[PDB]
Amino acid sequence: AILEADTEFWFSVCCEFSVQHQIQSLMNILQYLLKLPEEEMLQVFNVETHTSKQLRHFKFLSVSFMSQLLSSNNFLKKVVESGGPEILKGLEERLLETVLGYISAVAQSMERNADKLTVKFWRALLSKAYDLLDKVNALLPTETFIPVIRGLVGNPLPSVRRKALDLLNNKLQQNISWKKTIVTRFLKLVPDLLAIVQEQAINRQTALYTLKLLCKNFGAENPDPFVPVLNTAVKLIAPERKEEKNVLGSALLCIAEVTSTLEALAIPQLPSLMPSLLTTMKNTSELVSSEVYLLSALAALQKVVETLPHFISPYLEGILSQVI
Amino acid sequence: SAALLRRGLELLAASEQKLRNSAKGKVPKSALDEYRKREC
Repeated sequence: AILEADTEFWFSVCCEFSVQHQIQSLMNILQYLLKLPEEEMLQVFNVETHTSKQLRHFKFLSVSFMSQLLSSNNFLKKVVESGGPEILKGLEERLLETVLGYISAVAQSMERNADKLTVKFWRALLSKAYDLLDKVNALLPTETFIPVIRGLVGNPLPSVRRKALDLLNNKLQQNISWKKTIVTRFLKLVPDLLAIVQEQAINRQTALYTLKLLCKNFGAENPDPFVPVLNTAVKLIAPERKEEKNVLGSALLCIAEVTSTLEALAIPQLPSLMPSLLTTMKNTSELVSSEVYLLSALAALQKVVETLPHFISPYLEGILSQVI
Repeated sequence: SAALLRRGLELLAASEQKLRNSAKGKVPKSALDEYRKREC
């Protein structure tokens, strides 16, 4: 019960001040936890006198307090009285960067296992770091989420961009309808995603997955912005340049989805798209690696033929051979 | 990276205590509106 009273006292102490200084202090303690010895620097916590278990419990209590403060009634009252989310300008994006950097660092340290019993504490620390991540996003409106998610895509670190794309996919998969201005805000992310896919292969494949999700969610109502994407996809499927098989299959699935949404708009690209696709399948037919490559290629043919039946005539003989 | 293809195949298929270890999952509900709904 000492935790509850002490955390309430600390909540009052923190919420006496305004929101900017609170979040700045959160980032500063995130940095301080990042620079701990784990067994110059401003020595605020005495490692020399305290035991390693005490430092472990110190980190655990710090992150738990972080999450509890972001969930506390007092902090939310202070935010609402201060005016609302608009007070948080610029702070939110740096906060996301700091949280993602710290969680990636603690995950990497957890990968450097020393076995014994530290593994359980490291897993719990990752769990509350993800709790911190989930509570940071809950204070962020969907309108402000898009510029900051773009900025996180612009981050140099490769794991931060992956986390950003994961959060974007999560928000895109929630099967809830959207206001018109919000849809227009989603539309603006397309050129940046096209820049990302065009770096680690997982990042490009995740960008293709985001493009496919966008095309599913809004492609029927606003098809025109998806016209350039198909073009890039064709440049990916062309056999002149080599591509990873995993991203090649995702490019094929994006081709199928976009051609489904762009039924007639895909006509000018068909002379360039169709000869390449056939060749790819032949190679994929030669390979016995996995079912997914062949199934993705067959999905490409199925959607191309079903959505656009009447224009594969000059290539018709060819596909019959690929049928056999 | 064969796993992400499978979801993409599932994505087309539509077209016709737990310690967390990933950032991909459920969508957190907005806390300010949960605050304003009850106490205010």
